[PDB]
Amino acid sequence: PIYTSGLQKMQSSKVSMANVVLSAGSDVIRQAAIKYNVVRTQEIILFE
Amino acid sequence: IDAICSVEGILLLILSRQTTIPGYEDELNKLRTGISQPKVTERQYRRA
Repeated sequence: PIYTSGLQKMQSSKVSMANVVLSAGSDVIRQAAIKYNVVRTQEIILFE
Repeated sequence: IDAICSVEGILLLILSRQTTIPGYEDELNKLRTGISQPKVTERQYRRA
């Protein structure tokens, strides 16, 4: 968080109270999932 | 002894690609297209 037009609220080494906070909502922790399909072309042994 | 010799011979015919008979030489390349030399070894030879 920067000031109104000052440098930065982490340079003056002076504490501030009313800066701005991000918030998310109910569910932002949905774990993710992927899936793969496998099929192989050449086996190890072969040929009649 | 002729019987055992003929057995060994006929078996020698369908293996060991490095031998033909004076003539056809092609239906052999029709017959022995099932063995897939050189995956063949003792365990198999004795079974034959």
